[PDB]
Amino acid sequence: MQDAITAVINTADVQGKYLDDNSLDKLRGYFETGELRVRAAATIAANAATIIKESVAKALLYSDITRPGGNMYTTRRYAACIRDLDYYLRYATYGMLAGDPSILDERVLNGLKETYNSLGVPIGATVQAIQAMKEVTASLVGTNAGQEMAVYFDYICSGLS
Amino acid sequence: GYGAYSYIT
Amino acid sequence: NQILASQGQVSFIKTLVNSIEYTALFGKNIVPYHRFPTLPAANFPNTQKLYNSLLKQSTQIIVPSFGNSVGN
Amino acid sequence: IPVLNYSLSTQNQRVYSFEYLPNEEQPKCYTTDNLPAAIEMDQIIWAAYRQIFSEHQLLSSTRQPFLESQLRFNQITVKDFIKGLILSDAFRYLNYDVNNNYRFVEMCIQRILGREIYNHREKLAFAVIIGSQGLEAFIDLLINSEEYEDNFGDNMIPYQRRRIIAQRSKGEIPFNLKTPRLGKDFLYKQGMPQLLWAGPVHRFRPQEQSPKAGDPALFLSMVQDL
Amino acid sequence: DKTKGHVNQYYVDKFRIASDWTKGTPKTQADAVLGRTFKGAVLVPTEGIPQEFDPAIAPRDNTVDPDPRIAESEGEVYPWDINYFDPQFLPSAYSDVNDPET
Amino acid sequence: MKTPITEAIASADSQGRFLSNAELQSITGRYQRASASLEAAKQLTGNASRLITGAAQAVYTKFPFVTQMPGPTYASNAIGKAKCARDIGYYLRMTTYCLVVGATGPMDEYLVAGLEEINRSFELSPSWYIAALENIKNDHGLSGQAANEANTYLDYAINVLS
Amino acid sequence: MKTPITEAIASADSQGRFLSNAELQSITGRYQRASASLEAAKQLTGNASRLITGAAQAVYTKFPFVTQMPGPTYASNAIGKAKCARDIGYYLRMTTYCLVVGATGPMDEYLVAGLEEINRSFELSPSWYIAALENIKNDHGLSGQAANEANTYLDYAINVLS
Amino acid sequence: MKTPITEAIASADSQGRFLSNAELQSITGRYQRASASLEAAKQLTGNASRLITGAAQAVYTKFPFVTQMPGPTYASNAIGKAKCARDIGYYLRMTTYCLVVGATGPMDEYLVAGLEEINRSFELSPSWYIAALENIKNDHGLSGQAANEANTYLDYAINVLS
Amino acid sequence: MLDAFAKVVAQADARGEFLSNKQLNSLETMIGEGNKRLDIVNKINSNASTIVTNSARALFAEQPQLIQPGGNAYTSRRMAACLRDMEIVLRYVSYAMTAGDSSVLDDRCLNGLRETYQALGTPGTSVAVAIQKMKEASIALANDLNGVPLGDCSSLNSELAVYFDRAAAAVV
Amino acid sequence: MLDAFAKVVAQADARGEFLSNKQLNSLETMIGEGNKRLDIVNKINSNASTIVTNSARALFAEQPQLIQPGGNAYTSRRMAACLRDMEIVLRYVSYAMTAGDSSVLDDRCLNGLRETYQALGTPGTSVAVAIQKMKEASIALANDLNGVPLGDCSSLNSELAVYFDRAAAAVV
Amino acid sequence: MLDAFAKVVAQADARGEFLSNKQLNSLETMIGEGNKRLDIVNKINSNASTIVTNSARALFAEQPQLIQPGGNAYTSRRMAACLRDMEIVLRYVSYAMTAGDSSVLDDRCLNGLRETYQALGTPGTSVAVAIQKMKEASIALANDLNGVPLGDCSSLNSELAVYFDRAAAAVV
Ligand SMILES: C=CC1=C(C)[C@@H](Cc2[nH]c(/C=C3N=C(/C=C4\NC(=O)[C@H](C)[C@H]4CC)C(C)=C\3CCC(=O)O)c(CCC(=O)O)c2C)NC1=O
Ligand SMILES: C=CC1=C(C)[C@@H](Cc2[nH]c(/C=C3N=C(/C=C4\NC(=O)[C@H](C)[C@H]4CC)C(C)=C\3CCC(=O)O)c(CCC(=O)O)c2C)NC1=O
Ligand SMILES: C=CC1=C(C)[C@@H](Cc2[nH]c(/C=C3N=C(/C=C4\NC(=O)[C@H](C)[C@H]4CC)C(C)=C\3CCC(=O)O)c(CCC(=O)O)c2C)NC1=O
Ligand SMILES: C=CC1=C(C)[C@@H](Cc2[nH]c(/C=C3N=C(/C=C4\NC(=O)[C@H](C)[C@H]4CC)C(C)=C\3CCC(=O)O)c(CCC(=O)O)c2C)NC1=O
Ligand SMILES: C=CC1=C(C)[C@@H](Cc2[nH]c(/C=C3N=C(/C=C4\NC(=O)[C@H](C)[C@H]4CC)C(C)=C\3CCC(=O)O)c(CCC(=O)O)c2C)NC1=O
Ligand SMILES: C=CC1=C(C)[C@@H](Cc2[nH]c(/C=C3N=C(/C=C4\NC(=O)[C@H](C)[C@H]4CC)C(C)=C\3CCC(=O)O)c(CCC(=O)O)c2C)NC1=O
Ligand SMILES: C=CC1=C(C)[C@@H](Cc2[nH]c(/C=C3N=C(/C=C4\NC(=O)[C@H](C)[C@H]4CC)C(C)=C\3CCC(=O)O)c(CCC(=O)O)c2C)NC1=O
Ligand SMILES: C=CC1=C(C)[C@@H](Cc2[nH]c(/C=C3N=C(/C=C4\NC(=O)[C@H](C)[C@H]4CC)C(C)=C\3CCC(=O)O)c(CCC(=O)O)c2C)NC1=O
Ligand SMILES: C=CC1=C(C)[C@@H](Cc2[nH]c(/C=C3N=C(/C=C4\NC(=O)[C@H](C)[C@H]4CC)C(C)=C\3CCC(=O)O)c(CCC(=O)O)c2C)NC1=O
Ligand SMILES: CCC1=C(C)/C(=C/C2=NC(=C\c3[nH]c(/C=C4\NC(=O)[C@H](C)[C@H]4CC)c(C)c3CCC(=O)O)/C(CCC(=O)O)=C2C)NC1=O
Ligand SMILES: CCC1=C(C)/C(=C/C2=NC(=C\c3[nH]c(/C=C4\NC(=O)[C@H](C)[C@H]4CC)c(C)c3CCC(=O)O)/C(CCC(=O)O)=C2C)NC1=O
Repeated sequence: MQDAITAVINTADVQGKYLDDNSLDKLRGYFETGELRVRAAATIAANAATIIKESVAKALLYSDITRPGGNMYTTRRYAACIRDLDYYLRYATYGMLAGDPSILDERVLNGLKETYNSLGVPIGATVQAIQAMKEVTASLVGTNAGQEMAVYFDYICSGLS
Repeated sequence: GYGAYSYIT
Repeated sequence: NQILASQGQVSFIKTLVNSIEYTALFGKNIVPYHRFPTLPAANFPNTQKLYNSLLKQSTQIIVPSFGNSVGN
Repeated sequence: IPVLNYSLSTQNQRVYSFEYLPNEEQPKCYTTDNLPAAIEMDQIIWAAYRQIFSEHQLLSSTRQPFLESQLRFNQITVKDFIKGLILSDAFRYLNYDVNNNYRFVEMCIQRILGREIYNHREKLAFAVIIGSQGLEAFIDLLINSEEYEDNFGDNMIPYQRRRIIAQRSKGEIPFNLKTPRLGKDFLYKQGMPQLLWAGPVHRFRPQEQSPKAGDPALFLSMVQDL
Repeated sequence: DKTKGHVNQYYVDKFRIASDWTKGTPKTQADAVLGRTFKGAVLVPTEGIPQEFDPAIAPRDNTVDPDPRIAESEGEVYPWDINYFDPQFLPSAYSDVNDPET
Repeated sequence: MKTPITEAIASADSQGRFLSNAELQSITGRYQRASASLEAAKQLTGNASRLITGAAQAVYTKFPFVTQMPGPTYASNAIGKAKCARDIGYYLRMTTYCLVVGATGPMDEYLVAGLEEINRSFELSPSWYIAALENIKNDHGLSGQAANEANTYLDYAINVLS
Repeated sequence: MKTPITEAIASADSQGRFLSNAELQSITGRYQRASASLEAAKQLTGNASRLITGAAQAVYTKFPFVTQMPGPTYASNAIGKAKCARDIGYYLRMTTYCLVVGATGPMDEYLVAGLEEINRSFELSPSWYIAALENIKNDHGLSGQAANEANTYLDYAINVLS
Repeated sequence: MKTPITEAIASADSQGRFLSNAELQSITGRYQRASASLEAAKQLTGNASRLITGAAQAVYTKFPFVTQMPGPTYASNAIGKAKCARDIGYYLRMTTYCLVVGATGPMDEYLVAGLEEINRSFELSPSWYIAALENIKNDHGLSGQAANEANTYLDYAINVLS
Repeated sequence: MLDAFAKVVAQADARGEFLSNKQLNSLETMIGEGNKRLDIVNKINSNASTIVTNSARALFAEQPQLIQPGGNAYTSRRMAACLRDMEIVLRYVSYAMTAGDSSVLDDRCLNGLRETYQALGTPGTSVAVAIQKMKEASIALANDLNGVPLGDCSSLNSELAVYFDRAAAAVV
Repeated sequence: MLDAFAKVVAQADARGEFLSNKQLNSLETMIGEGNKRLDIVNKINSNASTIVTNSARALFAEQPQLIQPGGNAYTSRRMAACLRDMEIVLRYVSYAMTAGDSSVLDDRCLNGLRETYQALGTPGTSVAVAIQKMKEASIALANDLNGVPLGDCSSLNSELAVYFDRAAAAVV
Repeated sequence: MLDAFAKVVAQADARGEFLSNKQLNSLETMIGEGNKRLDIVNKINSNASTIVTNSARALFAEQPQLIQPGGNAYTSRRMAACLRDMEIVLRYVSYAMTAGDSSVLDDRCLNGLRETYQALGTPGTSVAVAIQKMKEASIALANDLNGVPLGDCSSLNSELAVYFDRAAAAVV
């Protein structure tokens, strides 16, 4: 993976140059937004369970999916579903706090579309669940940090779709 | 990694 | 998956090493080696897909999952 | 033995707040001085009752009838009405018996003088006196004190003072609403761990969903003609 | 596609009839009645003729705190109102990076 | 008596100011809705006795034990019936006073004040009078704005006795 | 809760003084009449269910339209009968609490306070509950001073709902 | 503390206005009688120990049972005598504070307020302290207007404990 | 407390300018809706006690644990207070319906009501269920074509639903 | 504010059931102890001023810091307040002795008394020393066999000691 | 509420000792300065309204957005409140000038004034600008040699500047 800092050292390194004023402006940008990211990751760390509960309650419950015939009908599949949501929340927090979505490229979105199209997981409903996590999470962390979290949830949704 | 080999660069 | 998600890699390696299988095959004094399993399903072919792959030859997963089995 | 000295705080109670023509937000000024016929007396009796007690309670059981009849015939002033009214057992069972001694002073000031307390240091001195001498001489002080005699006089029912500042409508929380009969501080010492907030009731029917821009319902505005 | 087509619940539905507003209210300005606002009020264009002033009078400043009366009249001061802004989410609540002692 | 003009004057008195344009507009509004109220007062006064006897008989049909029960409070005797159409008569006349005055002053003064002790101490159930007023509200036979007037004050009495 | 011990204590509190001989005599009087009160509480507790069903059936025999009337407030359904024995059960239990306490505290607090707005707002006539309490007073079957206890508190409830 | 300056300030505060010429004249009068007051404070401070021991011995000569009576309240022990000269020391020190302040504020606050419950609850007769203050008034040895100062405040303490 | 007109004027004075022609045209529209507004408030006040009583019966029919022992409304007294709170919230919804702006209702009714229901222990969520019931019943009476001239009333019903959603919003 | 009987009744209403025969037998026992209860309260009120004064003298004899200038009991005023507080706590122990339940004493006396002694600066631990002294003196008078017939009162003395331990518990 | 003399006496009672000769000599010095003190207070009160009005004109001349629309000083009303606030700041500085101690001014004027100007939204820093103006104007009148005999008053002017710096300290 890489954060914003590593990305700056990648560009400056791969040019062979040292750190010029542009790269220092990018690191100043990240170091200004750092505290906000920290407290956002603190809040999400606090209320993960309630994010997944409220987002499943908004997006998936009392529908064809949890009715019989639906993908989430058995208790095994319900638990696997909310497990999957937890991964999306956790790695979206890592992606927020790194400031670079390369983590989502390496450890989440790789082979996931082939996996869900293998098993039979509906992609539509997954995306709507992730967007429900985006609205609930933005409600917890506020406007600015909700924009940051939203970008990474939208990154995963753009990955599966 | 911090040093990565892109064909672009 | 549940082992990996629930705790991490440390539990996962402890369950691979401390399994019945690893103790039966290798015991205490044998380094693990490439083997060609015969009996269940696609084990022979899938290990042939694995060990014919070098390091970093593709990011694409050899065995993502198995097919849709009817029932539960 | 005299009362503790408590430093004064600043609030909306103490400024001229000059208005040549009274706003629309001043209190009704129920007063025995402009002379009430029967109804205009009934309003004073109920407006007293709301202020001393609350929006709730009242009803049938608590209401004190004989102080209404004596008041109508001019036997007691409105001040005395509020006095022997605060002393009534109905009020003692519904407010005094539940409250901690340092909170009750917090109610009484706010209903009798119409101002928030300056600081805790106020509350404590007053709190010591009621326990030492009872609820009686405590109310004797507040009513006989110059603050009360000046602002309300003998003939007028006490109300929140300068609740809203000029144009702004934020106001301050009304006292009935702001400090009800029970309190959290009392519940902590006679309670247990308390599960404070019930989760919002959840139903399969959403009954909450916002209407989108696309929906037909918004365009309900005109009949077939005009 | 936010609308619940893929995961389907019979109960969630468009507001086809005036009856049953009961089940929801609009949350944004775009979701609204034709002459209305997100809250129940008549739309006002909010543009008028500013009182002209003398050239000796100093001109108007754009970045002043909005008058306190204006915020309360829209209603945003109350916590229940949707648009409310929490005081904890202010940029003033942060340690500023430019300060030397921090 | 709580009348529109006098609530305007009492409001300006508690403000201590002259009559400003606000409450003058208030008395204007009373002077326009007064026409419909006066029509309604004319025709309730015109059909008074018919409405009272009809209203009483509505109470007897809705609660038949009232006729059957032997007691002083229940209309078994001729005396009980007399008191019954007496009381219904009270409510109908107070509605006409409120239509004439144009606010709820007369009913709030002459009638509503102190009613709980009467209906309590003489064991009068208010459901009876609710049934009577619903009959009067159904067959007063006004139409249009006058009907909105009479329904307004009748419904006010029902909300008090509710 | 208005109990004699606590009236003594509240009186001496509002006077700010120690407990004098007067209110000690008061608590003595409570401690003597207590015995007959506790016997009456034992036997009302013993015959509770019989008194509730007998009282309810007395209400239905005195007012038969209660069964006949189609409505939510009237005991036509099984639900209304369940609420009926529910309410009569409340009155009997509060009488036993007043017998145990030795004053009218539990009835004045849990029951009496705010009752007219309930019997008003839900259209409950008090005459029904008066008939129930008169049946409970007729067939509770106590004797002697215990009977004077139960008749005292039951008659108190009748005077409130009167 | 009731000081002349602060009575001026509190009076103008309760009137809500600026300091007018009246109370400025008041503070002037304090600033003039201050000189004799400070002389009196200096010489009471100078002869303090002598006044305390002489005053205590005056109390023992006037009331000899104080030494004779076996009790904690009576100065029979050495402890009792130490508390005796302690308390007379308190009165003399509060008089010197009042001389310095220029009004009766320190005695009214630190000493006089709540004194009846002390002299009651510990059974201290005030006549003892009265005798002590009369001895201090006899032999403080001031002269002129300073003597009128000290006799003023000492006599004030005697009128309070009277 | 402001009405719609006070609100328009107060904003225009906070900017300190005259009103435009467009604003006054919009106010002509508000007046033209004003008769219908008075009509809806007449329907709500004219049947208010049956709204409170019916919605209370439905409340206690849905959840039975507000009237049972240990329930907040179990005592006769506390039941009287319960029906009071429903009558009060209906009263301020009537006020804010006439005013056109919810400054009255935000000012007096719902200001620190949440922390009050904390301090009492009353479940605020159940109060939101009660306010939902009065919203449904009173909208159902507001749409009633009875004794009233014909037209369209959808915008005003939507306004009224907005007010009840403020109530149920701030009690929770 | 509750006695023993109000406590049993309030619990039995919170469950919403009538009382058993076992409960009423226990209440017969409480009444049979009731004369001894009145006797103890008569002894406490009959000698209350000497209790407060003597326990105060022992307090100032043990620690002399309070009486000294800058001590909390140094001013004449503050000494009067000190004797006040001792008298009040003894008054509510008299009340809770007659009631049989400590609801009066927990309600009025000891509810936020700790934070009061914080806000004044008075050491609450010294107040606990005072209440220990009133406990020792008043139990020593409660066990006195004087002008009163002979019997057993150990349970009631244990009860009284429980009340004083509530007081010294909650002032610290 | 204390003067200089009450402050010295209250300290001497908190230690619980007599006053020394050094203290009483210092008090003789304070009395000898007392005439000059009354003279300064006479000058301040004798020209107070021109102080408030002129410092207000200088305030609105420096920053015009207190009086600009959207400003705190926009309405006849709010302008009257601003002028009144300055008088009080000036009134309590007159009180604390006579007392010699700032106990009155810390007690009544500047106790929670900051959080009040938070709760209103009035910028307290602008109030500090106003109080700086009253300090400069009133010291400029206090140093005036007009109908008053000659001498030295630098310590008293420094004292007065200390009081205005308390005011501008605590409004921000
Ligand atoms: C209902 C219960 C109840 C209490 C328990 C008291 C508690 C209490 N004590 C004081 C106040 C006081 N309490 C004391 C008592 C003390 N003196 C000392 O030397 C000791 C440390 C301590 C006795 C053991 C003193 C001295 C004051 C006055 C303090 C002061 O003014 O400096 C006050 C402030 C009001 C007042 O001045 O009276 C209060 C609330 N009051 C109540 O209403
Ligand atoms: C100003 C308004 C006003 C009223 C509305 C009445 C209300 C009223 N009615 C009665 C009294 C009465 N009212 C009725 C009426 C009834 N008979 C029945 O069968 C029906 C249930 C009911 C008619 C619908 C009866 C029968 C009595 C006498 C009751 C009795 O003595 O038993 C009384 C007691 C005094 C009396 O005996 O007259 C009063 C105050 N009086 C007033 O002054
Ligand atoms: C603490 C004391 C206490 C009481 C005494 C009751 C009193 C009471 N009863 C009802 C309510 C009711 N009470 C009855 C009872 C009756 N059915 C009939 O046929 C008879 C006339 C009568 C029994 C003798 C009925 C039927 C209802 C429901 C009425 C309705 O919904 O129509 C209600 C409204 C709430 C509810 O629906 O439960 C209340 C407060 N509740 C209390 O909390
Ligand atoms: C601020 C002012 C102030 C006072 C004026 C004193 C007053 C005072 N004196 C005593 C207490 C006492 N005072 C005396 C004094 C007397 N011995 C005698 O022989 C004479 C009659 C008399 C001296 C003239 C004695 C002996 C005691 C102890 C009494 C005892 O314990 O029996 C006490 C009780 C506390 C204690 O034991 O110290 C108090 C409050 N204390 C104050 O804080
Ligand atoms: C003092 C009390 C008082 C009232 C109660 C009203 C009653 C009232 N409503 C209207 C007038 C009106 N009232 C309505 C209302 C309705 N729209 C519908 O869809 C429903 C059937 C109904 C609401 C429930 C409409 C639509 C009009 C205008 C009718 C039209 O012009 O076609 C008018 C004629 C004047 C006008 O146009 O405003 C009057 C007097 N006015 C008053 O002064
Ligand atoms: C100006 C506006 C205004 C309000 C909105 C009310 C709000 C309010 N309600 C109560 C008080 C109360 N409110 C209720 C109401 C409830 N019963 C339940 O079963 C439901 C959860 C809920 C009705 C939906 C009850 C039961 C009480 C009494 C609570 C108690 O004493 O246990 C109190 C405390 C004072 C009192 O006891 O009356 C207040 C301030 N009062 C006001 O002045
Ligand atoms: C109104 C106020 C009031 C009182 C204060 C009491 C006082 C009192 N106590 C007893 C009677 C009694 N009181 C006690 C109590 C005592 N047991 C002991 O070990 C201790 C010394 C003491 C408790 C501290 C005993 C034991 C008896 C019975 C004595 C006997 O019969 O020998 C009696 C005689 C009647 C009886 O036997 O009950 C009376 C009048 N009664 C009242 O009416
Ligand atoms: C009751 C109210 C009251 C007052 C207000 C004063 C006013 C006053 N001041 C002085 C007298 C004086 N006042 C001052 C004061 C001043 N020094 C300067 O540098 C400044 C111009 C000014 C302080 C701001 C001086 C210096 C004197 C002595 C003048 C001299 O002797 O030359 C005198 C003459 C008597 C004396 O010498 O003290 C009087 C009456 N006195 C009162 O009784
Ligand atoms: C006892 C001490 C005491 C005070 C110190 C004041 C403090 C104070 N000022 C205001 C209120 C006010 N104070 C000011 C003053 C200001 N105008 C500006 O341009 C400046 C920033 C500032 C003067 C330097 C204004 C303008 C208001 C009204 C604010 C408003 O309504 O918008 C209020 C609210 C009540 C009111 O409207 O009057 C209070 C408590 N009041 C007191 O009782
Ligand atoms: C065939 C195997 C199987 C089971 C059992 C199953 C249960 C299941 N229970 C659910 C909810 C629930 N289940 C309960 C159950 C209870 N509440 C209590 O207090 C009681 C102890 C208990 C009833 C006895 C409740 C309250 C909810 C909804 C909770 C909420 O949404 O807030 C949901 C959420 C969405 C939905 O129901 O459609 C599922 C999927 N699903 C399955 O596929
Ligand atoms: C972070 C790295 C990572 C991810 C993300 C991951 C996903 C993943 N999801 C799986 C299954 C599943 N996933 C779901 C998910 C859903 N069902 C629903 O209805 C919802 C709409 C939706 C979730 C939002 C369900 C029901 C299954 C179980 C299918 C089955 O085996 O029965 C499986 C098969 C293994 C198993 O759970 O039994 C994997 C491997 N695996 C990984 O290693």
